[PDB]
Amino acid sequence: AIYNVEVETGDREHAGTDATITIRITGAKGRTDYLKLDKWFHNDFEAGSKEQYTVQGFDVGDIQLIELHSDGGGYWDPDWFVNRVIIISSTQDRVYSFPCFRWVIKDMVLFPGEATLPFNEVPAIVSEQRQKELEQRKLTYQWDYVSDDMPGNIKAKTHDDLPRDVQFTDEKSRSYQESRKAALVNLGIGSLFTMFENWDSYDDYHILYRNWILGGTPNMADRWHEDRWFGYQFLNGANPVILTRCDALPSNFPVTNEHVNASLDRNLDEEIKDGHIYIVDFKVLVGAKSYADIRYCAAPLALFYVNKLGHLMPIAIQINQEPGPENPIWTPHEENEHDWMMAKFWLGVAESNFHQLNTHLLRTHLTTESFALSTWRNLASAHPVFKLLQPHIYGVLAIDTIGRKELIGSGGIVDQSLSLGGGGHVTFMEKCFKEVNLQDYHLPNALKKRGVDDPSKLPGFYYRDDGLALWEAIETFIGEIIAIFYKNDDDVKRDNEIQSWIYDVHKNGWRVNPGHQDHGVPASFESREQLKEVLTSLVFTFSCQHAAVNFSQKDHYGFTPNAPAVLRHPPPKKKGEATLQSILSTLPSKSQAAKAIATVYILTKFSEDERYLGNYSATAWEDKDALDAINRFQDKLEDISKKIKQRNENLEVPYIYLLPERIPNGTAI
Ligand SMILES: [Ca+2]
Ligand SMILES: [Ca+2]
Ligand SMILES: [Ca+2]
Ligand SMILES: [Fe+2]
Repeated sequence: AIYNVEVETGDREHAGTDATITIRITGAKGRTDYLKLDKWFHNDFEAGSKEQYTVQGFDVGDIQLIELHSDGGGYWDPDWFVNRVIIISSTQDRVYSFPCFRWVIKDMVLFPGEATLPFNEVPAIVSEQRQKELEQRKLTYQWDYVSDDMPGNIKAKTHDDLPRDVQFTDEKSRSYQESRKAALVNLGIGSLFTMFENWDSYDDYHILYRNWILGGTPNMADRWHEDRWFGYQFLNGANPVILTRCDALPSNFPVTNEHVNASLDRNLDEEIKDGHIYIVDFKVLVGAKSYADIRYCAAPLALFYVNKLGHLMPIAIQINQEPGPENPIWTPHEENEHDWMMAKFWLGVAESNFHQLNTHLLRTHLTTESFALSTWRNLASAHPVFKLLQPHIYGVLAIDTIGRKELIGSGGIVDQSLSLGGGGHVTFMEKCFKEVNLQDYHLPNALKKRGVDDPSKLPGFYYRDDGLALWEAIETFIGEIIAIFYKNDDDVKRDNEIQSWIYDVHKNGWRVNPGHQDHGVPASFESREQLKEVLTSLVFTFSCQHAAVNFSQKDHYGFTPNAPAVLRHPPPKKKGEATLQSILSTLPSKSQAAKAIATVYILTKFSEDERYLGNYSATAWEDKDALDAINRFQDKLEDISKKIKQRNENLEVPYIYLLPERIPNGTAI
């Protein structure tokens, strides 16, 4: 009898309703009857309201769960986004919290505070009510596949076709669209599009980014031409992947001491084997270019060497896999300057497509999408991990939906930007995926398994430093939570839910279809340290990974000559033919280069309603310990944030892509 119901409404556009809301409290001695919550001569549940409704009914025992019920809205978006509900029984000395943060269509059952594992002590009704929702989730979130060689994704024709809980905030859409090719016009590039001519000089390209006032001028926009900075980027550029330490030269990359020598402080075979030689091998390329707009791309491999002064230097570039008089080994000593510059460019077009399609779209978006769908399908609003993932899985589902049309679809801004845009990009994506493995998403392992792990040999690798820093915090945090709710490795095995989660991804997420090699995803969890491992990788990829590989694009591609996406001619068959003209009639044309900035501009736009790593402002989480763990976590993030800046306050080109307050909680683009 007599309950105080504090009903805070989210501030999301539309978060409010004008539907007749009634609540039904249920508990020990029983349940009441839907009580109308509504202040007179007052507009209840608006914009981002927070109201205290006093109502009176049967005396439900200890309140075991509540039920909010709406009704089509009012005459003059009856979808209500409830943030939280906090009721108080005038007969119970507790303060029932009911974190929600979801849209309330017709109904919405909410369990009290503390997050629980499906097996924890739950009154009969609170389960069956939980198992209840799960049957519903596996109904409004079902798999669909585009092909046998792509991770499964959420079924939904259009963005607005998928569940409102996963849809883009009006702001995300507004930001998306405004930023869309609408923002192409504000860049002052519009004309270049209808311009299929060449450029007069490297420096000419510079225009494409003048009216892109934000973020500032691209880093490499004034050092791109320099070998030293050309190498720098393989460590701190947008593709911090690929580069692996070279223990021995690949049999088809006949680099000899008689090739490099010149660029060696301190021998070659001695250098290799002394940890001062790293290599990049784009063998995965072999796709279809073009889209007479004829495009090109290679599958080269380059050799780098760490200077007497820690600079990773480009010493050898074989444009294509099969060595030969036709695919020569280009050195930074090519007596014909242009020929070496042309080599680097080719290495560039390759990286560009490799990076955009593979290490960004597939490896951060598309693949981890599966996990996020598994999250809604298998974990319940109550499960600790659902509450842990929620703030990180947002935006993938939405942006990927949009993306399959707008991004990688035909005539999509990407499609008509890379040299694999004809559709070769779709097939190439499949190749890359047939080889993705969950063990790749583990930064520490990955880094280490590449021989890129050591500071003394490979100095100046901030992606690594900054990455590991964040990973160790993310890992730490995730850990403690698992601890809180998972008392031991048995609770893990016991958790039927987390078992279904990781399994949905195993058998339907990254399907190990024919060609594919095992995708390294478990089929169940055996320990806590393992659950921790997967979870950490997953969130680190949703946040840190994505940011360091995507948001670094304005700088990277900023001045297209620094990272060409398309090449209009075949690669040098002989040597010494490269002309400023030639290598300028090969680089992306005026409109092509315009299509780049355009794509990149849209790809790298933060919305106003963004939340970063720390932020959990709109998460369930009631348990005191968790909250602490969180703040503990946020405290480490701060440190990293400071320490990182000190680092930058001290180097020629500051690595700011992994700064906590720039790393979105998830992947929304
Ligand atoms: Ca509404
Ligand atoms: Ca209202
Ligand atoms: Ca009213
Ligand atoms: Fe993205």
